[PDB]
Amino acid sequence: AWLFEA
Amino acid sequence: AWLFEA
Amino acid sequence: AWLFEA
Amino acid sequence: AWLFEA
Amino acid sequence: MKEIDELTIKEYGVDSRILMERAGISVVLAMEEELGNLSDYRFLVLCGGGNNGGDGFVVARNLLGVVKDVLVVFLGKKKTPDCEYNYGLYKKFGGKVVEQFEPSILNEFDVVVDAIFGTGLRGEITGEYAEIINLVNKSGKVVVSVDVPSGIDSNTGKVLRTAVKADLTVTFGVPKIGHILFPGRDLTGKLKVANIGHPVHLINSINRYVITREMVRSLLPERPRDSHKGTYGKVLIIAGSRLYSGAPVLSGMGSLKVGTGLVKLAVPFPQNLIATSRFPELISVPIDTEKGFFSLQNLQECLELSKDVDVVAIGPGLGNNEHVREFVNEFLKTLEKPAVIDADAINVLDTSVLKERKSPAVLTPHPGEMARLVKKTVGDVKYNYELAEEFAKENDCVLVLKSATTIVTDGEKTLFNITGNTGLSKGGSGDVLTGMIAGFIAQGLSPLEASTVSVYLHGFAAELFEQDERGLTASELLRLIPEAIRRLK
Amino acid sequence: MKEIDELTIKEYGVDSRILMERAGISVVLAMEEELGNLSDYRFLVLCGGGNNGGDGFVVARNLLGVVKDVLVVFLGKKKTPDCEYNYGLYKKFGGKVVEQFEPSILNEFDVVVDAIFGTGLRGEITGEYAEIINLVNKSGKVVVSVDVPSGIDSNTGKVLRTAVKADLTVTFGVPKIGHILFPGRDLTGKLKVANIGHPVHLINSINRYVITREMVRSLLPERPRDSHKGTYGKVLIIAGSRLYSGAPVLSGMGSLKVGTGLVKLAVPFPQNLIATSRFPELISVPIDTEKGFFSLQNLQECLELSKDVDVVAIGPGLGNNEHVREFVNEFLKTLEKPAVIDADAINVLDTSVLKERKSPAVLTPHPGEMARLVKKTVGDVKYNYELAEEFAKENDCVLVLKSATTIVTDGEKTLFNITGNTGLSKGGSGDVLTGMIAGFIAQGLSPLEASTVSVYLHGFAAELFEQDERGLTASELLRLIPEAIRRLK
Amino acid sequence: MKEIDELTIKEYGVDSRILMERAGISVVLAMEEELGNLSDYRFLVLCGGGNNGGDGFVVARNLLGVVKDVLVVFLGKKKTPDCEYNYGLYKKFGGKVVEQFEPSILNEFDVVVDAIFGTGLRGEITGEYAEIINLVNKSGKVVVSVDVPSGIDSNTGKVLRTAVKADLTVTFGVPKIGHILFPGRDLTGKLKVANIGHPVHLINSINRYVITREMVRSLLPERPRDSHKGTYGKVLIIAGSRLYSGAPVLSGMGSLKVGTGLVKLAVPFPQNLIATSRFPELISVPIDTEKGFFSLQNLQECLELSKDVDVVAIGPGLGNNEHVREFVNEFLKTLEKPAVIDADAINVLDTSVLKERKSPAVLTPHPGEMARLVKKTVGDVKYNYELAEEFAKENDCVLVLKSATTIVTDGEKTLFNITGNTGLSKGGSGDVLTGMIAGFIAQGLSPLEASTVSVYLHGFAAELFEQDERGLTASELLRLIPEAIRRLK
Ligand SMILES: Nc1ncnc2c1ncn2[C@@H]1O[C@H](COP(=O)(O)OP(=O)(O)OC[C@H]2O[C@@H](O)[C@H](O)[C@@H]2O)[C@@H](O)[C@H]1O
Ligand SMILES: Nc1ncnc2c1ncn2[C@@H]1O[C@H](COP(=O)(O)OP(=O)(O)OC[C@H]2O[C@@H](O)[C@H](O)[C@@H]2O)[C@@H](O)[C@H]1O
Ligand SMILES: Nc1ncnc2c1ncn2[C@@H]1O[C@H](COP(=O)(O)OP(=O)(O)OC[C@H]2O[C@@H](O)[C@H](O)[C@@H]2O)[C@@H](O)[C@H]1O
Ligand SMILES: [K+]
Ligand SMILES: [K+]
Ligand SMILES: [K+]
Ligand SMILES: [Mg+2]
Ligand SMILES: [Mg+2]
Ligand SMILES: [Mg+2]
Repeated sequence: AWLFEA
Repeated sequence: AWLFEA
Repeated sequence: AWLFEA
Repeated sequence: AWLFEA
Repeated sequence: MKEIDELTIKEYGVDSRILMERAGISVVLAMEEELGNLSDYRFLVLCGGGNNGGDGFVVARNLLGVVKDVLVVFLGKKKTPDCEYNYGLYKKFGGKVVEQFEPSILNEFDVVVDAIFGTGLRGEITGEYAEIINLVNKSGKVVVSVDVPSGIDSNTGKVLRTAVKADLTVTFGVPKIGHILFPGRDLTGKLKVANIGHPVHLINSINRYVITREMVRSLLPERPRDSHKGTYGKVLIIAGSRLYSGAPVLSGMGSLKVGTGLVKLAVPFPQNLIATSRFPELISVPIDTEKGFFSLQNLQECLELSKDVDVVAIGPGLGNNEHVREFVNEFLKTLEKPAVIDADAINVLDTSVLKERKSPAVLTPHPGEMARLVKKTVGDVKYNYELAEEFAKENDCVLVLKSATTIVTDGEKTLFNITGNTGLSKGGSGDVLTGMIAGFIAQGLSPLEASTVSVYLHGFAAELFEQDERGLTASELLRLIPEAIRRLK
Repeated sequence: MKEIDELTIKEYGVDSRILMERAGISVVLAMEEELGNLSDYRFLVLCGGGNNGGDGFVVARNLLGVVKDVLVVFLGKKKTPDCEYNYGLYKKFGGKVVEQFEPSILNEFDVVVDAIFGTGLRGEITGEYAEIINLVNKSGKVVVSVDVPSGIDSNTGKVLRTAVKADLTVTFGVPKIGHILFPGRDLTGKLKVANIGHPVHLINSINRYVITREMVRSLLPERPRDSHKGTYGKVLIIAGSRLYSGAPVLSGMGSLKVGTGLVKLAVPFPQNLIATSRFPELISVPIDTEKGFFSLQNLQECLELSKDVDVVAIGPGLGNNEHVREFVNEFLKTLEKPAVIDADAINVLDTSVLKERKSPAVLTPHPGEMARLVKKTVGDVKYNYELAEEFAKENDCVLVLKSATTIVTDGEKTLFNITGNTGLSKGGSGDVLTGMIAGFIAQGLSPLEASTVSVYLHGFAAELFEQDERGLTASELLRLIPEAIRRLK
Repeated sequence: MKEIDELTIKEYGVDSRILMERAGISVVLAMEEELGNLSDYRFLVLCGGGNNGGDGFVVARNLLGVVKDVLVVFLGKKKTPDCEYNYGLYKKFGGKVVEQFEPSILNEFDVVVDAIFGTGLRGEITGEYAEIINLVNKSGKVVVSVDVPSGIDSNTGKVLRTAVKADLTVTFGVPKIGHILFPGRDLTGKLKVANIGHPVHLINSINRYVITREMVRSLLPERPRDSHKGTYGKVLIIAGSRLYSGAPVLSGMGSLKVGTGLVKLAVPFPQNLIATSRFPELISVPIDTEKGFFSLQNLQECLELSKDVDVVAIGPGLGNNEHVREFVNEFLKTLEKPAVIDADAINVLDTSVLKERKSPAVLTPHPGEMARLVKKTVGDVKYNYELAEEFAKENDCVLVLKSATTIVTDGEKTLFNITGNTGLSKGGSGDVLTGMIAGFIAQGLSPLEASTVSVYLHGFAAELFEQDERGLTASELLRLIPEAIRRLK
């Protein structure tokens, strides 16, 4: 979750 | 596949 | 068995 | 592998 | 295929004996794949005097030393050069031939290889030929037919007095029409098509094909994500009467289940209300009729409704009286949209109307309707693909002649469908197929492509029914269509 | 987002090079997550002269020494400071750049990283830019686009002459409108949104959002155990005609399946009986009409029926003639309840009526209906969120502009829905959505919240269909709604 | 690594702030991988005034808005430029710093990020620094150390008065010696090595490595199918005495289990019979001795036995008296084969003999034996890799200094082994390792390669013991070696 949102 | 088709 | 032996 | 080695 | 053999030998230069060797070994490999290890079986090889028999001698010679017992019964009088050559090999290899048999000969064998007649069959089978074939058929042994079961006419599928019933048929190059049409299709049992070394270009040039899963897959239209119902076409179904209120609903849902965007029914009032009580997705326009049947008084309303659609299906449940006949023919004469013409619209059709139409048409008769349409007997038209081709060509249409094997033709190209089962032998299944074809035309497939995809998917859906096929109904068939589509890809 | 970058640099003090480094590494991590171990792939990095290209140089430099091969094709003329700086690093690290390419260059590479143009795209792509993009698109290689696929306008989703088709797009901070609207949404492939170090407060301040599962989850109303049907509201649906008897049933069940307590239909007699024959849970009030369509003669009965409900939906299947127009407009002028206005009620709507209504409204046009409503072309209104916002603001309503990506706006806040598939591209699906919105308003959600939850759930239900999407029908969609709701929590 | 940072900044041109940003984010990603979703944890970030602290400020800033709570305790006086810059960012982002703490501050936090001291640690930790570190260590919170746990000297692994005990340490570029040697290795907890953007060429140039599975895998010799025992070498083991009859058996099987073709023991009679009663595969030559110990009277027989082998191992269980000393030194002076010198052969070794040998040698002391060999204390030699390197270089040998982390060096190249567990802390395990090294030399590996593969495999075999490690014995260790080998490939 910290780096990417889908 | 080379010899037979069904 | 008819065509190949291993 | 790109970011971390263990 | 006879031209294909001749060209492969005479122009490409493949020795006829090489083709025959390849034929025979392909039968051995096929049998191994079907029976497992062959070394414990005893084989009875029945050889005619032709090249079918020659194929049989290759089979027999190749089993020598490797199985428990081989015997050839040679039933011919004379032998062709390649049969004689291969008989010669069988015998140099230590093979036993006999030229007579006793009814009891089947006793000491487990597998019968049927190399009596192939594509060279001419006329009825009688005499010793018939009696050995009837003995084989009573024997309960495993039967493997070389090329075509002996006694099937390979151009028609008809039984010439008597024929072998095979568990396995191994054919060479391409399936023959007689493995595809009944009764031949039934006697063929499981069909394997062997590559025996013909140039692929020759095999691919054959003009009459079986509809396969891969063909249907590549015809299914695309579903681009940025789309809306208009992307997927609009169908009008003109159908039903006070007698036949169910047909419109089955045709309409048939169109929806194959992915059509909008489907409208025109059905006599109040029978139109039946459709939306079952499926409220459908639009079911009430048509005011004098006596519960379409007539000329509804011509103008139907042409109006037709202006806003891509295809019109007409006929299921219309009834057949003179007022329906007048309406159907004036409508089709004036309609400038593709038409799918079924059922009672076929029964009242004036075929002169088809010739003068500039727009395309698909006709979907069962043999009773085709017989009435061309003024012949059911027996003369059933499985008569050449008659279907002539009709399609002369009337500038696609003809879909329904039966256990369905023929789809535009007069140039002819396709055979072999999906389905006897659950479709029940009222309503035809009405579904009509909607399916209209639906695929609306989505942009040619009438021929639409018919090809629909007959395949319609039969495949029937096969996906979970319980006994005889209990399948049209409503259940509809529910299975989207599963058929998913399995296709 | 351009303001967001500028503020992060100029006021928060984050070096622009740090943002660019973070951008580039996030692309490497994204590719690893998608492709697995990168060490066996060969990478072709296509870099423009802008900051998109600068991001690309960071990608390339970070793959040096760790993958099988990297090559940069630099296609720009000049370089921005950060692009130049990162080009400089790539080269000090031992990187190979070339400034020309041969159609064959794609040969020796497995992955193309597309860093040609991002948000800086202006005007049509031509020349070498276009030709390399068309070569990439024909190459069948894996394509990873930096920020936005080059050639998509990131504010509209439109293709500026030609555009890259990506397998994976990695965007920074927030999704751009051009990943959300088509065709851009299609070319984006799989979208990953990377955090590159913007203050979260700036990211959260963006005024146009994608509707997510978490947002919809927190909007779903509560179901307290001590409740009864009145807890969950009452809907009146004014819908149907003698031509369109199905629409009311689909709208009514749409309200029931989202948890509404009581749903009443007003439908012309006898078409009202259709609804309860299918779903006897529905109340379907017969309206006496002269010719099968609502008219002023039914105004008083409908206002009466409206007094006892929390919301009224109007329009599906009403037909569009002058008597319907007179009825719809006088009704809405007098109705002092929230109104959900759809379909033919939109086609006959006098927008002056909307302005004078004190009660709220949601309008639910597809682009054809929106085009007719504002007297523009379908092409001018389709995906035109600024036009939707203006309309919503000027008419004091919520506008739900339906399409593969649906826009939901009240003029201030705008939400984009990306659930659904092409099974909804079929008559009836709209009628279901109308009932859903009315239903959620009845349960106490604002018109905007109701519309937000409903468009998400309506599309998600379609995705839960078990067979091929093209066979989905509205009736099946209804059955899937409660499963969509369960999956949401 | 300090030179590596300087070169990356000053010559390659990477902004020091970019390296620091990369450091900090790699800590966030590492923590996420270890703790799962970070959004529910509260973080206490302890920052010194140096660049370790600057890394810490990047960590803290990047958690802002995304986790439940962050607080920085800044414990330094002054700040380096990059620490100050990143402190500045943390604060512009809305971060809370405090410069004092109460013992109770650990109360309201779940995770402690230790960014107090990294490689810049100099001298003992005292004062507030010590007290916060002792509070952290008593707190039972999850501890994540930036680069090295604060208080470990990163060049030696020694604790400078007090040190942080971490659950997770994230280090940059390469592991430091202080994560590899104890006590530092113990305080490091789980070590992740993050790539922060150094040119790979610089990272790869580091001259002191951890022995990895991949390195050992690529060193394992080939087993070509057309081979025989001579392909795989011959070992002579000169070992044992009337006091120590077991050592020869463990060394001999150690050679056999790593794939050596023929192994011969020379052991005083009757103790030689012990070996073949246990393992009849071994050849165990009886040596006639006066009193049960090797002496000069056996010199000639041992040189004779040595002529037909590829390597000689000597020392396990020999005993240490003057006659053994005379024998061992005259033997090694005359032996012109690689020698593996262990145990009592080390205790009596005259190091002048090593210098004059033209043939190679590997010495395998534990720290007690190394201490006696160079006339220093156990404390001075334990983990003293620079002393090991000097000794190896001056005596032209490979030195294998055994301990929980084993050092393998030839004076130029130094490798650290981290496989194994405390089941090897028991008599006999050393004797096995001696045989393993001799075995691999016999199969054609260099003395350094042989030692590298053997220390890894010897420790890995111990880890494969199925029950509690403290019950592992040398005999069981032997049985596990071929499983260790299989797992390596
Ligand atoms: N054994 C079978 N195997 C495979 N397919 C079959 C089988 N039996 C029938 N079918 C298929 O089922 C469909 C039946 O279509 P129709 O013969 O038109 O039958 P039906 O649905 O009863 O027709 C409905 C009505 O319309 C008019 O033809 C007539 O008034 C009839 O009552 C065709 O596609 C046909 O190929
Ligand atoms: N490819 C797609 N992907 C996702 N969603 C889609 C897609 N295609 C359609 N949808 C959704 O399906 C719904 C279709 O709504 P309508 O366009 O109103 O279609 P429909 O149900 O056919 O309308 C019924 C009737 O009412 C009047 O508009 C008109 O008389 C029409 O016949 C919308 O929510 C739309 O976003
Ligand atoms: N905690 C540990 N973790 C990992 N490895 C360990 C650990 N403890 C011991 N080892 C390993 O076990 C082996 C022990 O070797 P030695 O110290 O030589 O111990 P040992 O087998 O008892 O020696 C046998 C005999 O020979 C002479 O040294 C002396 O006479 C001794 O009694 C070495 O490889 C060492 O690295
Ligand atoms: K035959
Ligand atoms: K791009
Ligand atoms: K630290
Ligand atoms: Mg029919
Ligand atoms: Mg609609
Ligand atoms: Mg020892």
